[PDB]
Amino acid sequence: GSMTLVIKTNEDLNKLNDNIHTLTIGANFNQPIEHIKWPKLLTTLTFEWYFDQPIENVKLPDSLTTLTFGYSFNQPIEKVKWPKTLAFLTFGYKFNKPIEKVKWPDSLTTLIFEENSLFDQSIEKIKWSNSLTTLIFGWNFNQPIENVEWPESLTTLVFNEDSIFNQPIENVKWPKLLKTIIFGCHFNHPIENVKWPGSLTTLIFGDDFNQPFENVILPKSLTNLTFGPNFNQPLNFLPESLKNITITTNYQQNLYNLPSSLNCIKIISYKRTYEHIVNVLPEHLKKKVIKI
Amino acid sequence: GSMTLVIKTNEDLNKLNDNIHTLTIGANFNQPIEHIKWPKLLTTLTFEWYFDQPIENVKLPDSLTTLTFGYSFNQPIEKVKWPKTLAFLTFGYKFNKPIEKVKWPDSLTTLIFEENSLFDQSIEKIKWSNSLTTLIFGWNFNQPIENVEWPESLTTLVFNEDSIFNQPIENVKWPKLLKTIIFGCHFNHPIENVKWPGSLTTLIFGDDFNQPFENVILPKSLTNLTFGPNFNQPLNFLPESLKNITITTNYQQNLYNLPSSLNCIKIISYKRTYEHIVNVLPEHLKKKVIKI
Repeated sequence: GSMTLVIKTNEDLNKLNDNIHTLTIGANFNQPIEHIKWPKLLTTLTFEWYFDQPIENVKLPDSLTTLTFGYSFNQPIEKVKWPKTLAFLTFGYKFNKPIEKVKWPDSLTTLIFEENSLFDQSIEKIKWSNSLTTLIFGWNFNQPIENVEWPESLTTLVFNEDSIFNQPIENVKWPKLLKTIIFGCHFNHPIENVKWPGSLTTLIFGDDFNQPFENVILPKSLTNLTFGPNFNQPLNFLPESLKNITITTNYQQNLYNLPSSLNCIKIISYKRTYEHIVNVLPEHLKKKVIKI
Repeated sequence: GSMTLVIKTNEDLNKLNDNIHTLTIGANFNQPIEHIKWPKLLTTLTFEWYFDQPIENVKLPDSLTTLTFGYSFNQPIEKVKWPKTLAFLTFGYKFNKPIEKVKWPDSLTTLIFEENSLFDQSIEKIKWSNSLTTLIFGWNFNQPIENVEWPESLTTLVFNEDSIFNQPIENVKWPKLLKTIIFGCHFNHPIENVKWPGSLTTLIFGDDFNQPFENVILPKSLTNLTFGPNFNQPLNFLPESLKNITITTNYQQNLYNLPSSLNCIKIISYKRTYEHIVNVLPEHLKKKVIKI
């Protein structure tokens, strides 16, 4: 007897019962759900492309460990009674609604936004789940984080490589267990007055990031450090416990004061810049340049 | 009244008559055509992929202005009686036969080889039609041209950007009205003693081209000059007529001597190399560097 179900038609609603632990909705159209009786032992629920219906007054089974929202979903969620055992939550492309007053279940460990998520709302007043370990943002998120109470359970914080996030972070208070921080394309802010968590092992910067490292100090635990095409600042005071570094061919600074023991140095070959040609040009012709 | 036909089968030959001005031999048709009576006012003829049959003993109508050969066509043509009004001839990929005794009709203006044409035969003894204006070579053509009798009607000479053509050209007799010369990837020979035509407006060089321009004089008619990635020679005596120039980011020379009256200086960015960061790296760490 079957325990998985994909309700494509309106006919398939007669097919759901309490033996269904895996459910999929919204394959072909925005199926309304306000008056559906959910299976008592539902473990996974996936909302497909077309689904967009309010949920603030829908009681999902507390059995639900995994919930995925689809392309079209965009509704307020600050009023929702989340399942008690929800651990994994994924949000779709079109969802952009305030969550600053949401009541997370303390069982949530992973929160992921879609790669190109429209999500751009303030989060400085949020109460994170005490079990949150992984938080992944999308393309369009750009809000300050200097006054966010990160839970001590947080180990991984990731922005999409094409994130437009660019805010000051010098007054951020990181948790003591945060292992991985990954910034995106647009982040370029001073980091001299940042106290990184002593448990930090992986730190990744993006394209636009180019800041000085003369008054910076990194944790003794740092082992993986990557840089972007625009980073052209000297590296003298890197921690001697560093293991892997990554830089680009746009880097034109001396590397005599780098730590030993580095088991990998990755250089990323990028398309070269133009200054070395424009500088050796006649002044009256520098305005006549086309950069391809 | 249909005046257009595509022949795919032996049966379709019965659809031939004198009303057909546009004829196409189907992709799968590979049959002898020595005994075909061709439409009297045939204007355009196209052979598709699989056609490979002798044509020396075929008399195509004199009204045929546009003629095209397909992928598989590879047959001797030096004995062919070409139409009195042929203007546009195209050869396919697999065509590779001598053309030095061809007897072109004086109406031929345009001769094109397919992009990857295997055509590689000497042409120094050829008699060009007095109306040839545009001649385009393919990939594999590499034969001397210094002793070629070019017709004074030739305006455009092009090698494919991937051409393996690499021969001396310092003794070539360029026609007076030649206006566009484009060289391919592999051309790399001195041009110090080349007498460029006084009507030349466009000259393009390819990737491998790296020859000095100290003792070079270009016409006061030249407007467009292009160089490739390997070009790293100083440019101190370009004509004051030049309007557009193209270079790459691999150009490590000063350009203070560029002409005024330039309207556009195109700089193409290429993938940078790694040595400029390795030669400034701690000696004991250079071993473990990984290049991507």
